[PDB]
Formats: sequence, structure tokens, C-alpha cells
Amino acid sequence: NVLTQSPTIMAASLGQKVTMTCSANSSVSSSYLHWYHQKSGASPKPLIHRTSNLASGVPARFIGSGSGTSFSLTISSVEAEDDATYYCQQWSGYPFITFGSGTKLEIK
Amino acid sequence: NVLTQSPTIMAASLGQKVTMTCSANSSVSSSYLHWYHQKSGASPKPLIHRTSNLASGVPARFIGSGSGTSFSLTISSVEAEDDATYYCQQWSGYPFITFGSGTKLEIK
Amino acid sequence: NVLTQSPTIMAASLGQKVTMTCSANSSVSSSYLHWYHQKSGASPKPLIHRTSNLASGVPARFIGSGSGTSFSLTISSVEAEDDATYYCQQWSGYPFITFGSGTKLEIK
Amino acid sequence: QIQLVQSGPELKKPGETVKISCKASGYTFRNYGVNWVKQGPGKDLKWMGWINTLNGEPTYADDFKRRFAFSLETSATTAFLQINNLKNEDTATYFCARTFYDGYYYAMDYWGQGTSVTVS
Amino acid sequence: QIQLVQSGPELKKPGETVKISCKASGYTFRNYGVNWVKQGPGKDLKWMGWINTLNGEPTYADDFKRRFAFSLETSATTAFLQINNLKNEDTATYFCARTFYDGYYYAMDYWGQGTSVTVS
Amino acid sequence: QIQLVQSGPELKKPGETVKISCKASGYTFRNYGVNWVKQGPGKDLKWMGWINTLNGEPTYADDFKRRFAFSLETSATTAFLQINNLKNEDTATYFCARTFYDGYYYAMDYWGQGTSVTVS
Amino acid sequence: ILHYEKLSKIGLVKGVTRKYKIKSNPLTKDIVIKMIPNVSNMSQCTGSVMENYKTRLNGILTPIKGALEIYKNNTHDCGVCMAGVAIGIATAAQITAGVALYEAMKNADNINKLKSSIESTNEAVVKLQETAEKTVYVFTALQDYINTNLVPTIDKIPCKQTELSLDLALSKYLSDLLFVFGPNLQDPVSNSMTIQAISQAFGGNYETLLRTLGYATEDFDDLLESDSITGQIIYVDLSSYYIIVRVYFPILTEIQQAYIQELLPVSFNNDNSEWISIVPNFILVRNTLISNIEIGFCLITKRSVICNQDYATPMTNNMRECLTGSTEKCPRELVVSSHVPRFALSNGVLFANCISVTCQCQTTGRAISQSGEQTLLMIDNTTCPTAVLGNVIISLGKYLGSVNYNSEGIAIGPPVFTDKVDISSQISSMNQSLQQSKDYIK
Amino acid sequence: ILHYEKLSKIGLVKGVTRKYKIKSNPLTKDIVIKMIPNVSNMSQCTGSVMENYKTRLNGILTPIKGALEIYKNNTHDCGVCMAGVAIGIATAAQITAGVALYEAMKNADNINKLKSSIESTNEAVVKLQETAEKTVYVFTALQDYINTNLVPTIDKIPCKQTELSLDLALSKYLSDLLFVFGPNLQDPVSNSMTIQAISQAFGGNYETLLRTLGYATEDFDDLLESDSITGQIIYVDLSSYYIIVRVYFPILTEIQQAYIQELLPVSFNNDNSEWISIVPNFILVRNTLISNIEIGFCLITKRSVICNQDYATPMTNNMRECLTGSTEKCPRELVVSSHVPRFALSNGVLFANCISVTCQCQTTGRAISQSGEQTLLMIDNTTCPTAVLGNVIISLGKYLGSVNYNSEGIAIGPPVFTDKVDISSQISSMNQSLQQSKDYIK
Amino acid sequence: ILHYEKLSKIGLVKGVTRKYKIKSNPLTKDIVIKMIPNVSNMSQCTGSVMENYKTRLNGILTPIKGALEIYKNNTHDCGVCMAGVAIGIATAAQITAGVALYEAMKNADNINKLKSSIESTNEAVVKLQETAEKTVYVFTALQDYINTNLVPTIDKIPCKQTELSLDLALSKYLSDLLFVFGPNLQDPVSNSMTIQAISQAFGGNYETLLRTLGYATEDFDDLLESDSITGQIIYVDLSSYYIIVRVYFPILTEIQQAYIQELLPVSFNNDNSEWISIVPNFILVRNTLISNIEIGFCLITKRSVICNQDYATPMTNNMRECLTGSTEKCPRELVVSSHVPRFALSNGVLFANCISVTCQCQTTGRAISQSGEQTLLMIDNTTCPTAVLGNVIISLGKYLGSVNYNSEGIAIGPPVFTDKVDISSQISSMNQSLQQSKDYIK
Ligand SMILES: *[C@@H]1O[C@H](CO)[C@@H](O)[C@H](O)[C@H]1NC(C)=O
Ligand SMILES: *[C@@H]1O[C@H](CO)[C@@H](O)[C@H](O)[C@H]1NC(C)=O
Repeated sequence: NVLTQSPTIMAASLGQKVTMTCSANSSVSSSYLHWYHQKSGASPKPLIHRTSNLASGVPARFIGSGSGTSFSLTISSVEAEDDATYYCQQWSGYPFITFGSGTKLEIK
Repeated sequence: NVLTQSPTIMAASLGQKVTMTCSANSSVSSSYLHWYHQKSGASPKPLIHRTSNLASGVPARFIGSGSGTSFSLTISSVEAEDDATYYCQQWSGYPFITFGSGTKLEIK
Repeated sequence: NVLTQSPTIMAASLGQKVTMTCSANSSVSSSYLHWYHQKSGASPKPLIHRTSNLASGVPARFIGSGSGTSFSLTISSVEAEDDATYYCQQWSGYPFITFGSGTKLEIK
Repeated sequence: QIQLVQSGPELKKPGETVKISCKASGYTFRNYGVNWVKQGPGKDLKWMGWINTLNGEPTYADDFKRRFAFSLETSATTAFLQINNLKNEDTATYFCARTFYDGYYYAMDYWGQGTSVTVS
Repeated sequence: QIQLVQSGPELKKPGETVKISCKASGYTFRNYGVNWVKQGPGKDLKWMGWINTLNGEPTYADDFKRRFAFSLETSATTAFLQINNLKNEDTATYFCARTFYDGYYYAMDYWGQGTSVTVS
Repeated sequence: QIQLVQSGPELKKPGETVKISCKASGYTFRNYGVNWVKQGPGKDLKWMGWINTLNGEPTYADDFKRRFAFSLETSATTAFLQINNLKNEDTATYFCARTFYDGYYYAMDYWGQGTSVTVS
Repeated sequence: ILHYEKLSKIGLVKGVTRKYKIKSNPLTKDIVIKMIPNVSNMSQCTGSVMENYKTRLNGILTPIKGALEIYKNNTHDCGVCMAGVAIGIATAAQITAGVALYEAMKNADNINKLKSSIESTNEAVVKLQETAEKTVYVFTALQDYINTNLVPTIDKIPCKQTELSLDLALSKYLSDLLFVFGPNLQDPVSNSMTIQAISQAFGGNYETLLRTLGYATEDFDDLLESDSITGQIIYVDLSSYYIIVRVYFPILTEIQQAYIQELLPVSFNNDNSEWISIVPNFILVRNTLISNIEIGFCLITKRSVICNQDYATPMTNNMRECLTGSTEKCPRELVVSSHVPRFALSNGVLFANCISVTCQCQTTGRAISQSGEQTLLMIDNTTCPTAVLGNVIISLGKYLGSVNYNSEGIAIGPPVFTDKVDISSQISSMNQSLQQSKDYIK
Repeated sequence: ILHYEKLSKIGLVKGVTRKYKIKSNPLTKDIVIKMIPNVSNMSQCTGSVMENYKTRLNGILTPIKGALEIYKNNTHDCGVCMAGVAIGIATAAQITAGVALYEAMKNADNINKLKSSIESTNEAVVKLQETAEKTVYVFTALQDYINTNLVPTIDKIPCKQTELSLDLALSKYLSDLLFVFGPNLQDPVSNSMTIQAISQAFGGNYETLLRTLGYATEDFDDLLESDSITGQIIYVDLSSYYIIVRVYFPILTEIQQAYIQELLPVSFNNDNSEWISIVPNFILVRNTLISNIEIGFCLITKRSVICNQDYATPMTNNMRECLTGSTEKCPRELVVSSHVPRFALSNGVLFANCISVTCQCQTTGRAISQSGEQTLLMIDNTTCPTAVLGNVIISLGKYLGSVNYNSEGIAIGPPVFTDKVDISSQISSMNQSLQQSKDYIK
Repeated sequence: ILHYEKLSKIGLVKGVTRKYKIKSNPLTKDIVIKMIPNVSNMSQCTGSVMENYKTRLNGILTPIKGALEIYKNNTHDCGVCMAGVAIGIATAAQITAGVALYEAMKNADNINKLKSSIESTNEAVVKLQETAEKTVYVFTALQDYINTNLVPTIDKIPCKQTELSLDLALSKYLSDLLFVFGPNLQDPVSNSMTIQAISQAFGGNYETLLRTLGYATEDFDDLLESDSITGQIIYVDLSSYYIIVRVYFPILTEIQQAYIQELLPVSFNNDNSEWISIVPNFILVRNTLISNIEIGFCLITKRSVICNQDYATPMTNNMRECLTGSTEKCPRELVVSSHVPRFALSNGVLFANCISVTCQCQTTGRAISQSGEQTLLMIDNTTCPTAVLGNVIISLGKYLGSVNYNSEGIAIGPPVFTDKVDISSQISSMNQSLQQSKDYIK
């Protein structure tokens, strides 16, 4: 099940809101989708553990939504430290694990 | 729930029968009353484990009875070795343990 | 409950079929009878574990049958290596174990 | 047979600390609890608390919640009770007993020989 | 593989004692019991008893209640047989036996090589 | 606190072998599994497999069935990864992670710092 | 105004008098039941049983939520308003249950804010603090078994067997659960379901729930055995797999000027055979009216009868006349069996049929004889102070009533048959006779 | 004296004949059940659950002792003297049960001297020696669970979970117990309670009790399934929490000159429709009398019917005339459903309704036809040795009876309806018709 | 062709319409159940419980094989030939089930060649390969308990206690089999036994059996609750103690041109009292014929009724006439209880008896009055848009029908009594009046 992310790179200004997409070759249940983020020179960390449920310690400015084969992630107000790389992931069992291609965010 | 014993000291002759008392500030169930006796220079030992049930190795000449807030202990025939100190004790759980004041027995 | 085997000694020619017997003083259930065989200078080994069920590795030319107080063992075609001693044994519990007298087989 | 042996008498000055012992033998140590009883002047009897021999969790009475502590040493099956701010008031006799329970009633079937503490 | 090894032949004069050994290997020792079988002159087979390998409690037949005893050595997985007050009738061959039971029937699936005892 | 520490960078020539370790501390080692993740050039993320910390049974993905093997050291709470018959495409960064599961969802809550392998 | 003296000669002996009471004035409490256990400490080799269990449970939980969503949409505040056109078909009980369901929305919303705390519980019984003044209890289905058996043994056997055991336990739980919450639950809106049926989601341990809730009533056993404690479902969660249940605790109130009378039947001899009288055994009298009652749905005690509903039914006029002293209007049936009662005791007075049983006076050592014109005999200490009936010695009192009881007779009614095929045959015969009479009339 | 030939043409085919037997001559044995477990080896961390359990159990145990004390006071040796005045209201069964209870006082007193031994037992089954010649068995409620699960695991789990598990087990035991010994037990004096209900105090394991008591009967299964084994409570202890129960083992005896006949119903065609005959299926004949029987309270076996009481029921004269060969008065009902039997086999002879089923002879390969004036056909090998009915091939015997069976007709009765509302409607119609006839007569 | 308008004034309000469907077209699968566990890993100190268990089980298993052997001997291939002379007495259902037993002989013979593998299994669920294309599943009774509890604990307690633990478990298992497989199983030839009853040999875990076989139907829940899944025993082994069972999976089919109509009863006032109408609540209409149905044996859902048989029964002519408009034929009964419905909602229209309930229009704030000549009132938004009944506010729609509903009256029928005792009394009174008239006729 190949997962494709449309925005390969994105630039934004402080205070602006942005949206990313995450497509799926086949139907995926809403309970099997997660999001991860990684900064330069560091290991990935969880950001969102379901279609909408936030992880521990994540600010409430991150919003995730989607259904069927189309999913999206929304940031209400960007800041200076949001310059990381985001990935959409699906996990419906031990053999079935797949990662996305990743999206990199820039600040003007 | 303090326990008060009326006779602070009592003297008896060989063969005479005697009776001691055990009062209670509040109602106590008959299953929570016990009797102990201690000789000079020795540790206390159990005598009676309920209102009437005798302990192991105790002679049958000891009789216990009572109900409500008034209880009594009766000896049918005293002997030379009965010169000890007796106490009534109430135990209805770990926090609720209370001892009496004690009664001294003398032989004429 | 002693077991008596009638043939004390028996001789046979190659290709001939033979039959041995096993009498019982009392009524024995069919699930408690077994057969053993022993060669010279060796320990006994199991041959048949019930009235009819063969043990592992035993050739199919051995046939056992019987009921009540009479049981029998049959060999369809003897060979050169069949010169052993056979025993009928009962076992209906730990205290109740009894062995037979044994039968010797010779080859002409 | 079942037997409990305590330490000998000890004399102290105010301000120091004291440590007693309650060794048990003849039975399975981990199956029973241990209680502590104080007998002050006038032959009064007071209950201080008990310690669990499985976990080691102590329990104190209302009048003994500050200057008293219980501990266990399970390798040699020994129990200890420590006290500080030793005062003439603390002059009394202490006993350690065995708890018996079977579902019907509670009992303290076996007792130690007692230890005397004097503060001056 | 499963294998049982016994001691060698032994000769003794009347009145002494004798100890036989039985070494087991190739399987879980604690999961099975051990039987003892006597083969006297005339090739007759007699059963003495069995010993439990978990507790060590032996069991004897009516004809062997007095002069026989069983023992275990769980560390080396070895079983012993001892006979006291030997006499002339004790000259026979003894055997080790492995008890198999699964809920349907009993069996003696493996045997030892046998030990010969001579009394003179 | 929960912490995972890996080994440092290593350089190797084609045809050699490599062994990477992952140290765990701050929690019960036997209660959680370990996953391995490969990050090759282009920042792509791929999953290799996981090893059970109770039995030691490994599990491999379809693309890693031949030249990879996992091993465990329970005494030091250390997991190992070994690669045989190295080649040019093996140049990447590897990661040892943790598995969290409570009945609702799966997660990789804690990650290592990564190890870099270069083949020339 | 029953005539006991005349009814006694037919074979009806009066018994104990009891009171009548019904439940009322319920109170309310809320509990939370969690239908999924926590496997965090054994998750390494749980396999895939949990996903299949979730898939099985979702299809069972969905229809209840679908049925409940009907009344949620069309009820709004306005002392509440409903859209009658959208509902279409309903009954009075359903409307009342919908009002009761709407009254609990505030409590449900207040409870729902603790979803994260609910999802993290790992004990069989947990106490949660909803507000500074109110608390909520949470119960887990199979947490105790996992905490007690599976986890300690995880390191002694291969855990494929543990997977099989967990799957078997889940399947057994589902098999036990499917009886109550399956397709049989057509109407979850009503609040007539008892707490015993609801407890099946907790393994049938309603005693733990009742003890935890802290009942403070002396009539607790009578209320429990009469099926007066009920529950209602007010919320279903399809993502966290838990439900919210409201429990009702009523109060028993006694009806004034009402009582129930019992009669003991005894066989009697009329011509040469034994007969019995077919009349109701329990009679309900309130104010001055006599009516029947189906006591099979009620609980019978020594002093009173406890019912959760009023079960009075009408009564024919002929039976009312029979009960008031008109013995010639009371039906009777023949006796063919051998196991029937033949004597009874009432207030120290003995009534017996001495034709088919021995009767001799122990004091004077003489037998007691019954003539062919008598149905029963009254024996007191006026004639026989001590009487023996087989192997029993009994002492008797004095009778209060007429002194000439044994010298006066009464009238008897017609015989009847009470079998279904006999009823059909009698109906057919009566119709044929009526048709013949009508033909002759024409 | 049934006329089978005429009944066959109506659709009633005779079946198997069985015997009639009832229980008698019971024996007696005594057992002791202990309702509290021993926690001596886990006392350090049990908590306060035991006191609450005692408080809950005392209020359940008290009413039984209160009810039993009534007969103890007023019964004494004079052949047992009783005080009728103090009892007031009683029945024959209650008096007999009171005498039986009084007969066990010596055994109860002999057993009661071992209270200290009873209170110290710590096993599920323990054998006690009351006298040098007689022994008593004691059973404990939950000793096995504590001995097996809780004690070995005490050192691997904190005691809070163990206390929770013990409380849950006690609550589950109480929940299972409350169904039988609760307020439903209004009259404990009688001895009609079966051993299966009594075993609920031991977790429902009556097999262990029966095996320990050592049953020595071949009819054991028939006695057990017929509810012929009962028990009685004779002593209640409120301080040690144990009871004494006496068990009865009866013997089955066969009634002479009695048997039960079975009939198989088959639909038949009269005008253009299917009909069935409404008659009792089981008929009891003893000596020379015919009567009904409610067989639903009895066990039906292949050879005989085992009962515990005489369930004879009277029968109307019209049914007796119908069963003896007067078929002109046997009622019938219309058939509307499609799932009804249409053929039967009796002694190798085939009775079938060939209007609504295919009938052709396999030997000849020709169909069998039924006229409009016939209700059923009798097929034997004198005409068709081998017949086929759909997908079955059957071989037939020879008929013993009239050779002209298929050439002789009979008479039929009136139709009926057997629904309750239909019964009410028919009654109303017949009453209105009778009232109009009476008005015209006036 | 029901006349709903006239039936409404009597108190009958129409409800939901449902469909009718029955099962058909079963499929077959085979399973093997093993009734003896494997104790190879704890055999040292098991004692002698196993021999006693075998002796107890053999006497239960023997009669089933003895009954099955009857059809084995006399059935052979000729399209299967039978011997009617040897069988003697049989019914149509038994003969049909005998043919199905012969068709499964080939499958049973192939399975029996794996006898050695069956008795060597040591797991709760085992999959065996009978052929290269077919597989067989084997289930063991108590293997899970031994593998999980007894074996790991064998070295922490003396096994003198494990012998009692093993003995208690076996006796508890036997106590549950006797309810199903005991003497009650008189006829094992038929195939009407449900899978739930069969699962008692596996501890009642029928969910595990169905999940393993892989059910692939959306109607799985409806089929299970309607008792449409059955099984049949085809082989019994007395030496290895296992049986072979065949399972049937049917398909639901919908009957064309058929539906079921529901009515809601509401009390009404006629003279000075409340009355109710006694008519069937469920009516079955197919094509153009009206008949009754016993819906108590069927499953009721929101959309359709699922039945395993056809339960149609006839209806009298008078009741058919009443449902078509004649309102003077339906009887009525007096109301004495206080808990009766008094209003109902249908298609947004309200029917209520405003004599015994408070009626007032919320829009205009004035009460609604009912005269003494009216039985019910129809309330819609043409006269009162919003109405209140106690504590509920309801909005109403528009009525489709006559605009003069409240100005037209009807006729009523005769009163009746429906008590069981009153039925016997009413029959006696009618006969005496009938006999008296005949005497004057003579
Ligand atoms: C009575 O018989 C007549 C025929 O004479 C029939 O029309 C009527 O329906 C029958 N009524 C009843 C209640 O059986
Ligand atoms: C028959 O009708 C009369 C009045 O016509 C009524 O008095 C009587 O009670 C009714 N009887 C039955 C059995 O319906």
C-alpha cells in the first residue's frame, strides 16, 4: 500500500496557516493512520497517533483529519520551530507497515 | 471505647468462688471480647478467646459470660496458683484494639 | 490372579503358522492385557499393548485376539529371528501387576 | 518449637536513640505478622502497631505516629523497633507478639520475654 | 537418545548389604517414574515396586516389605536399590523400568541392561 | 528515565561483516519489543523487522530475508544487528526503536540516536 | 363478607391473611461499564485476537446506537418538546422513556469529559472523580482474569498457549453476552430491564455492583427478588467501547384497606366418590370489592405480597355469589388420583374426610365414624380432646361458631371437566344440541 | 378395548406400549456442608472482606432458623405428641415433614458434638468419624480455589489485587447462592427440594456428592432424571456457619395391570382439504378403566414411563365413546400450514394420504391413485411389495385384519377451533343464540 | 382488506408492517469432538480418577450407539433401500432423517482412518489433514485447564491436592452433560438439535466452533437467534471416546405476497367504565387470505419476522368478519387495574381517552372535552397544532381520512371474561340453561 504525499516542499510566513495532504493506493481504516515529524540531525518522534488524536506534549495548534483514501494535516499558526519534516504512516499489523515520502517545510 | 473493670483488687479463700466484671463505654459484639492473664515477671497469655469459648490448655473451672455492655468472669473453685492479673480485651479490626485496666487476685 | 501359558515349548518350520495360548484365573478386561518378548541376553521389550493393538515398529505378521479368560497370540509366517521367549502380562493399576510363565519358540 | 527471643535491658540519656530486636524461630516467618505492645508504669497495656512480613509495610497507632519506626531483616528472621528523643516518659517495658487469624477471631498466641528501657 | 545404564556384576557373602545404581539420560527425569523387576532362576519375572521422582515416596509389594529400600539422587538423575541381610534366595537378576502413561494404558517402554547378584 | 544508546559510526570494505548494538535502560527490558528501521539516501524510511525479547524469535521483512540476522543478550539488556556480504547499497543510517501496544493502537514511542555505515 | 362456615363444608379451609404493597418513588445513579480489557503487560505475543474481537463487538454495538439515535434527534428543550411527525409510530411507555432519556443528557455530557481517564484504567473496580462533589465508578469485563492468571504464568510456558487461552476466554465471554444484548434487544428505549440481566456484561456479578453503589435499605432483598430494580442505557461509544447505565432504586408503599385471603382445598365424599371444588385460591379484597389476581408474577412472603405492578382482574358474578354463601353455584370435579390431601388444621380445629382415612379418639380409645350423608367432620376438644391420624398425635382446641355443625347439611353444584380436549368436546356437544333445538324451534 | 381399525381411518396410528412405575421406600443419609472457607495460610493480607461476608450471610441464614424453630418447640415425645393450638394453621404435608424432622433429632445431636473438628477442616472433602461404626462427610464451599490459585501466587502479586480477587469470588458465590436460599424459600419444613437445587451451595457439583455417598443402584440415572432424589434441612448454625442435610434414596416399583398407549397423528382428506383429529396422544389403561394423564411431569423412556406421583386425570364420556369405535363424534380441525406429517409406518404396514403426496409402486412402475371418497390408503405387500415415496425405497409386510380395508368407509365429526380468542368468540356466539332461543320460548 | 378507520374507534391502532421469511437450502460440514483429556505430562501422581471417569462415561455413551445401530443394519444401497419389516414402528420425520444418516457414511469412513492421530492430540484446537483437499478439526474438552493451571503448579504443592483438583473438575464437567446427553436424548436419529445444545460437550463455547469453521453470511446473527443451525450425530466410538457431528447451514428465503400487521390496544369508555378489546395482535395476510400465527416461536425484528417453520393456524368466521368492518362481533372486557395504556401515536395523529387523562391544547391554553357518547378522540393540527399530555409537549400532523371522524358513532359487542377458572364456570351455567329449555320442549 503505497502512500504518496503531494507537497514535496512548502514555504510559509509567520502566522500563516498551511495544509498538507496524504493519499493512499487503497482504502485504509481511520484507526491505522499516524503522523511523525523529524528535525535535522535527530530521530523521528510521534506527533499524532490516530486520524485526530494528538500525542502527549504536542501543542493544540496541530489539526488532523481525513477519511477513506484522502487524509490531511493542518497547522493553524506556524512558528519559528516548525521547520521539520513530516511523514504519514499506516500500521495494521506487524507485517503491514508503510511510511510516506515526507514533506519539508520552510519559513520565509 | 474504654473498658473499665470494677474490682481493682480482690481476696479469696481456697475453695471459694469469685466473680470479676468488665464494663464497656459502648455496645460491643460478643465475638470481639477476649480475656488474658499474666503472672508476676512473665508475659501475658490468652485465657478465653470469645465470650465463652475456652483457650487451649485452660482448665474447665473458668466460666465466661455476658452481653451488651456488661461482661463477667467466674471461677468456680480457686486454687493456690490462681494468683495472677486478668484483663478483658476488645479487638474488632487492626486499628480498633483496646485493653482493660486489670484486676489483682489475692489468696487469704 | 495368576496367568498360565499352556505351550511350555514349541518348534516350528520356516513359513509355518503357529498359535500360543494365555489362560486367566479371573475375568480380565480386554484393555488390561499386554504381550512382551525377550531374546537371549537382552531385556524384555513390548510387543502388543492391548488385546489387538500392535506396538511401534512391530511387523504386521503378529495377530493377537481373545476375550474373557482365554487369550491367544498368532504368527502368520515365522522367520529365522523369531526365536525368542514370549510373556502375557496384565496391569489394572499400580498394585495389581502379574506376569505369565513364558513360552519358548524353536526353529526346525 | 515456637520461640521468640528479645534483647537485654538498656539504659540511655535523653536525646539519644534506641534499637530493640524480636527474633523468631520454629515456624514459617513469612506466614505471620508481628505486633508491638507497650507496658508503662502502673501495668497499663497499650498497642503501638504491627508490620507486614511479606511487603514490609508498617502501621502506627494515633499516639505513636512521629518518633517510632519499624523495620525487618528477613534473612535471619529478625524484626526491629527504633525510637528517638528518648525521655523518662519512654521508660517502660516493650513486648513483641505473634498475630493469629483463621477467619473466625484474632489472637496473639505467643509473646516475647520483654525488654526494659530506662531514661535518665 | 533415551538410555539407562546400570552397574556391573557383584558377589557378596550372606549377611552383608548391597546397593545397585541406575543412570538415566536423554529425557526429563522428573516427568517419569521408575520400577524395579526381579528375574530369578527359571526365568520368572516378579515386580517389586516403584518410586515417585517428584516427592521420593516409595511403594513396595507384599513380598518385599522388610529388607528393601529405594532412594533418589536428583542432582545426578540416579536411582538406587539397597538390600539388607542377604541370603541364598537373593541370587537373581534385577532390572530398571521406565513407566509410560497417557490416560489410555500403562507400559514399560524402556529397560536397563540388568545387574547380576550372587550370594555364597 | 527511558533511554536508548547505540554504537558509533563504522567504515567497512565490500565483502566484510558488520555488527551493531543497542543498549536499553530505565525500564523492564523483557516487557517490550525492539524494531529496526533503515533510512537510506533520499531520507526514505523502511522497516526491517522486530525481535521478541521473551523467546528471542526474530521476524524479517520480505526485502531482508537473506543477509540479516538479529541476536539478543538478556543479561546486559542489549540487542544486536549483523549484516553479511556487504555491498555499495548498504550505505545508510539504521535505528533501534521500541514497541508500545495497549490494545487500542501501535506506536514507536522511543528511538535511538542512529548509526551510520559507509561501504567503500 | 365471605361466608367461611358454608365454604368449609365444601372443602375450603381459610389460611393466612397478607398485605398488598407496590413499588414507587425511584432514585437515580450512574455507572460506567468497560467491555475491553487492558493487555499492556502481556502485549508482546498477543497475536491478532484483539482486532477480531473488536470487529465482532462493533457489529453488535452498532444497532443499539442506531436505535437510540432516533429519539436524540427529535427531542429538544422548549417541559420538553418532541416532533411527532418524525417519530411516526410510538406508545406511551416509549414516550415516557424518551423523556427520561432526555433528562440524563447533562449527566452524560459531564461524564463524557473523562474519556482519556476511562481508557487508561487497568483494574476491575476503579473510582473516578467526576466533580468535587460527585464520583463515578468504572467496571472492566475481564481485567481480573488477565491480572491474576495469564500475566504471572507468562514466563513458564510458550505463549501460543496463552494466545489460545485468551481467545477462548474472549469467545466464552461473547457467548455469554450474546444472550441479552443480541437481536432480542429490539427496544432499548424502555426502562423495564432488570439489573440481573444488565449484570451479564460484567459476568453476572450484580452483588459487587450493588455493594459498591452502597444500598441503604432494609427491604433490599424483597426489592431484589421482586424485580423492582431496573436500569436504562443512555450512551454508547463505538470508539472506546463503553456504555453508561442509570439505575433506579424504588420505595415500597402499602395499599390501604386491602388484603389477600388464602384457602386450603380438601377433598370430600358425596355419593360414593371423592370430589374437589374448583375455585380461585387467592382472593383480593379492597374497600368492598372482590376480584381475581394473578399471583404468579408477584412474590409471596409470610406477612405480605410484593408486586411491581397492579395485577387485578375482573371476576364473574356467579363466582362472587358462590363465595358469599351460595354453595349450589360452585362447580366440582371428580378425583381419580391417589395423592390428594384429606385433612387440614385451622385455629386448632381439625377438618377431615374420615371415609378414606382412619379416625379414632386417643383419649377414649374409640373410632370416629362418618355417615353417608356427611361431607366432612369437625373435630375439637369438646368431643375428642386428643385425636390420632395414623402415626401422629395431635391436641385440639375449641371451635368458634355454631354448636350444631355436624347436624346440618348443604347443597352441591354440577360436575365439570378441565381438560383442553374435554373443553373442545363439550363446546361441540353444546353447539350440536343448540342447533337441534333451533331446528325444532323452526 | 380400543378399536384400532376404526381409529386408523381417522388418522390415528398405534405406537409403542410402555409400563408405569412410581418411586417408594426411601433410605436416609446425613451430610454436613460448611459455607465459609479457611484463610489461615493467607491471613496477613485478606483485609476486611471476611467481616462483611459474615454480616451478609447472617441475614440470609437467620430466617431459615426462625422458620424451623416453630416446629421444634411444639413437638415432643408422648407416637409423637404435637400441639395443634400453638401451630394454628398447617397442612398434612407440613405435619408429616415435621414428624420426619423430629425423627432426626438424635442423629443431629450426635453429629453436633464434633463442632471443634468441623470448624478446623481445611480441605474440600474431609471424612470425620462420628462413632466407631458410622462416619460423616464435610464439604467446604471455596476451599479448592484458595488452595490452588491464591496461595501459590501470593508472592508474585501485591495483596491489593488478591483482596480484590477474593472479594470478587465471594460476591460471585453469593450471587449464585441467592437464587435458591433467598426469600423464595418460604417453607423449608417440607422435603420436596431436589438434590440438584441443594447442590447450589456447593457450586452445583452434585456428582461429587453422589459419588462420595456411594450409590449402589442400577436405576440411578432414571431416578436422578425423574427428580426422585430429595433432601431436607434439619439444623442451622449461626455461629459456625454450617448446615445439616438429610438425603433420601427411594426405590422404583411397577404398578400391576397398567400400561400406556401412544397414537401417531396423520392428516387426511375429506372434501377438498386436509384435516387432523384432536384426541389425547397418551392413554392410561389400568384394570379396565381409561383415563387421561399429564405426561409432561414425567420422564419418557423407550420401555417405561417413570413418575414420582400418580398423575391420573378424569376423562369425559364422549371421549371414551370416541376411543371405543364411535368415530361419528370425534372432533377434527382444518390444516392451513404446510409442515404436517402425511404418512406413517406400523408393523411393516404403510398408511399414507396419496392425494397430497406421490405414490407409485417400484416393482410394477405404476402410480397409486386415491379416490375422492377415501381418507387414507393401506399399502401392504399383497398389492405392492416395494413402494417409493420421493427419495426412499421401502419394503412392506402383510396386514393383519380385514381384507376389505380399502372398500369400507366411516363417519366423521364436526370441525372445531382451538385458539383462546376463538374459544371466547364461540362462547359469546353460543350464549347469544341461547338467549335468543330463550326469548322466543318466553 | 382490513378496515382501519372502524377498528380505530374500538381501540385498535395500526403499527409497523413486517415481512415473512423461512429458512431453506442447508450446507454440510463435519467436526470431531474428543471427550477425554491428555495427562501425559502429569501422569506420575494422577491416582485412579481416570478409570472411574471412563467407567462413568461408558455407561452414558453406550445407549446412544445402541439406538443408532438400529438404522445402520437395515439400510443399504438398492435411491436407498430400507427394510420396513425390521424397523416396525417409525414416523415420517424419523425415516427422512434415516436417509440423511446413510449419505454421510462415506465421509465418516475416511475420517476413521486417522484414529491414531485423533487420540494423540494434546491441544484444545487441532487441525488435521484428512485429504489433500479437505481438512478436519478436533476439539478437546478440558485440555486448556490442564495445560494452563495444573501443570505449571505441579511443583509448588503436594499433588495429593492436585488429585482432588483434577477429580473436582471432571465431576463438574459431567454435571453439565447429563442435562442434554442423558436419558432425555431418547431419539438421536432426528436432526432438530440446535448447535447451542451440542456445544455443552465443549463447555458451552459455541462461538469458537463457528468462528473456526469460517461462517461467511451476513444473516449470521438472525440465523443463530432463530434456532436455524442444527447438528446430527453420525458416529460414536466406545474405545477412543469421541464422536462425529455434521452441521447444517441454511439460507433464508422470503415468501412472496405475504406480510404481518400489528395493532396497538388502547382502552376506551362506553358507559361509565373502561373497556378493552380482545382480538389477536398479529395478523398474517398472504395473497388474499387471513389467518392466525403463533409468533411466540419466531424472532421479531424491526423489518421482518424470521421463522424456521410455517406457523399458520385457522381463524373462525366471526373474527374474520369483525376485522373487515363489522364492529358488533368483537367482544370486550372490563378494566379493573390502573396500569393500562390510554393513548397512542400513529403517523403524527393522536388517539386518546380524555376522560381518564388530562387533555389541553398548548397553543390556545384551554382544555379538550370528551362527551359521554364518544369512545375516543382524534387530535391533529387542524384543530390543535400542539398538545400537552402531562409533562410532554408534542407536535401533530394531519389526518388522512374522513373529516367528520369525531361526529360519527359505532356499535359495540358483548362483554366476556377470560380467566381460566371463569371458563369452567361459564360452561356450567350455559348447559343448565340449555337443559332447562329442553325439558319444556318435551
Ligand atoms: C355450530 O354449528 C353450526 C352448524 O350447525 C356452525 O355454523 C357454527 O359455526 C357452530 N358454532 C360453534 C361455536 O361451534
Ligand atoms: C350470557 O348472556 C347473558 C345476558 O344475555 C349474561 O347475563 C350471561 O352472563 C352470559 N353468560 C355467558 C357465559 O357469557
